[PDB]
Amino acid sequence: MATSFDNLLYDLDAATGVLTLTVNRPAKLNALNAATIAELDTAAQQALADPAVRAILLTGSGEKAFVAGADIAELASLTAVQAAGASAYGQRVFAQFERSPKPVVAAVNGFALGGGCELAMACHLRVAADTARFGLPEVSLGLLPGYGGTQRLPQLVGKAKALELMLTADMIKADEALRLGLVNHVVPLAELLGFCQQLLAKMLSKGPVALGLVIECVNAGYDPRQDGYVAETEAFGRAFQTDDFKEGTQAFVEKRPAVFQGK
Amino acid sequence: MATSFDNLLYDLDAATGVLTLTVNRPAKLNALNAATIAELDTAAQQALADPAVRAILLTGSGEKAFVAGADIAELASLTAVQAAGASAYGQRVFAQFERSPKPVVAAVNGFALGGGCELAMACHLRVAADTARFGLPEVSLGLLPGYGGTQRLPQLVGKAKALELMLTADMIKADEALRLGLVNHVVPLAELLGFCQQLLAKMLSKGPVALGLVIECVNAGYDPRQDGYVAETEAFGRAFQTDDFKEGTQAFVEKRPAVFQGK
Amino acid sequence: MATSFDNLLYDLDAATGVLTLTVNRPAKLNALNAATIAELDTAAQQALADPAVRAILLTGSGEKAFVAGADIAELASLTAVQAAGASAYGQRVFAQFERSPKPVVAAVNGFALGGGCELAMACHLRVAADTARFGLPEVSLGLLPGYGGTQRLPQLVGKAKALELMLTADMIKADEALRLGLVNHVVPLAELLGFCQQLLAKMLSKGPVALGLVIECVNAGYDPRQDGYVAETEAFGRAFQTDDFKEGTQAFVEKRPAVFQGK
Repeated sequence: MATSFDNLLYDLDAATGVLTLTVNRPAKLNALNAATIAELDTAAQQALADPAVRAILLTGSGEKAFVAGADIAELASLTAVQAAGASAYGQRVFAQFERSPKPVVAAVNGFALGGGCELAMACHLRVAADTARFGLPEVSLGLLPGYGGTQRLPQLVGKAKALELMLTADMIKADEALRLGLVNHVVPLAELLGFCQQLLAKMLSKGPVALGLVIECVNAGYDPRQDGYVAETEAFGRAFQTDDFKEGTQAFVEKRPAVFQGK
Repeated sequence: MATSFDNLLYDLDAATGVLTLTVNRPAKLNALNAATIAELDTAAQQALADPAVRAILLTGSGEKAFVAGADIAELASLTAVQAAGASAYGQRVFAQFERSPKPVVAAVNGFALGGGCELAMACHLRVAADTARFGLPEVSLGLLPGYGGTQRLPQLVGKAKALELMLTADMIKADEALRLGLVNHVVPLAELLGFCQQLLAKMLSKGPVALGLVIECVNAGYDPRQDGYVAETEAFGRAFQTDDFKEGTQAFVEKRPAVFQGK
Repeated sequence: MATSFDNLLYDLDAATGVLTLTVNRPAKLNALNAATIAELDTAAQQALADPAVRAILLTGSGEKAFVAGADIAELASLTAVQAAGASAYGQRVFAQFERSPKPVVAAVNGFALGGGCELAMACHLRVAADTARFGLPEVSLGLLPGYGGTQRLPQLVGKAKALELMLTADMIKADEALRLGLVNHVVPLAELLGFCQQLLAKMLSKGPVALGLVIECVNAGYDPRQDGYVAETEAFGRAFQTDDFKEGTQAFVEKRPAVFQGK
């Protein structure tokens, strides 16, 4: 469980604290399979535990695919009970990115299909390249999205267009995804990584604890078992106690930059 | 079996499996009344129990209104008690279209107002003509939308624009509905039926059981009484124990067309 | 006294019934403080009790600001518990506008930041001036929104852009806010308070009991504890029991105008 993966690259930029996680099966269009999910799990677990990781930039190797579906031969080999288990597992692994108190941005450099679209939707923000494509083609196999897609797509583009995309299996381009709300920004592919780093810069100059509480409180709003207003009030007093608030307020009245430490 | 109706037209096309259901009161702009609601209840149940029915296309007769309001003089002759009951009934009836495992597409050919707007909103997809208009005028009469509009309009349009439409009783053009998310597509009235046929054709080439499982799963993300992710996991195992799934995966690896049977 | 506030202007037009509430601290850009927030409390309570108040228009003093932040010096002086209590109190006060049976429009004539952006978001509707700018820069201090902004901004803007705004502290113009759903309309500053009067005119011609019943029922669809369909059914029967509904219904049949009275 160190930093050595057969299907991912794990490049920590000690300097910015941004960790680039790259899905790295280029001859397979960065498709998912049992091993890659499990490595995603391990990678995510380690980044959350490492103080030097301040944020996560997720992406795919090459210029054609972010994550383009999954190994269908692997998938077909499972029984129904194992398939229910693989779905429960993929939901847990992806949810680890959604629930993470460190900002997680998906840099969509190509096809984001199926489990790959579902991976991108689990992150807090998406930035797509000119040439990016999205879609949930599971019904074309007599399947349905099993990694949260039936939950996350409606919350990003609404009920009607989530149904249309999941019922027709349509594949859309970056400009449509932008218009629907599936990605936050579209930019040329050559500019993709750099734009995301600028965007992470804008967040990594804010209170790290404050970042985590915001992500937590937004998540609570979308979970009917959680009360987001109560969580928000407790987060508010919690952030108030931190050294970073005492520092953030000093830097605001004195009009100097704030030095946040996560405390 | 008794598919003859005073106020509806039940034309099942036996090649495609598409049931066209037409509201047939063009002299009264297809308004709703106790009889029409009850026929839609009956037709929906027949549509959902007939294996020949693979999808539903809902439209208005006479190319001037989809469904424009409801027989208000009929409504006024009810006690407050019966009125609450008529509300529960109408919204139970509409929910049959929302919860239908067979895709339901509303082809809005003209005015969709009040209960007629709520009927359109209860379908999975809405395609509208250039000349269609949407609104919820119930406050004009000292009433409120009583067939799900206060719930479904926010889902499609966001809380803010939903409050506006229902508090101002504004009528809006199909261009404005397709911008807020209230319809998926706008076309000239003469292409409306042809467009809806192409769109239904995309879905009917997919796994019939998978379609219905998608609909069940985005529905559970919207009612707090159901988990959602757990629904998706149970539906994902369900898809795996179907003939259609073995066929879909084989057809994918062999790169050939898939022949789904709904099993 | 009756309408005697150090920080607010309580101007009630006795004809139309529009109460105009102006946060009045233009030297500090209408920044909130404990006194202003408590005064907005009593203003709201007073407005809901007064039968001559039929709507609320909320705005800021000058050309520069709507409500720009909060007195950070005052805030930093609280204990950790007192801050939590301030968050609890401020979401209670802002929810009075959200839950009001009387419609509440915010006219955002300039800067709407932090607390002020959260105050705008609690109102049913927002009309912006073209010079308006919005933001939640709490994370720049190591805080997070503590007046419901973590809950209401996703409702207005969706998860992805709510996260981006709260985590980047980006300021946006009314151009982008309209595009995102954060305001309903954009008009020139010169036209702003006139537009809102025209908009309040559409609602004040409708059944007053019915306006607050839609506001109840929309709110119930966002509360996971409530079940908005049941609440809509109870509202429909309660509407029937009012004289405005008999008035409203009689007037539609005998195709004539309608004089509502709110009872």
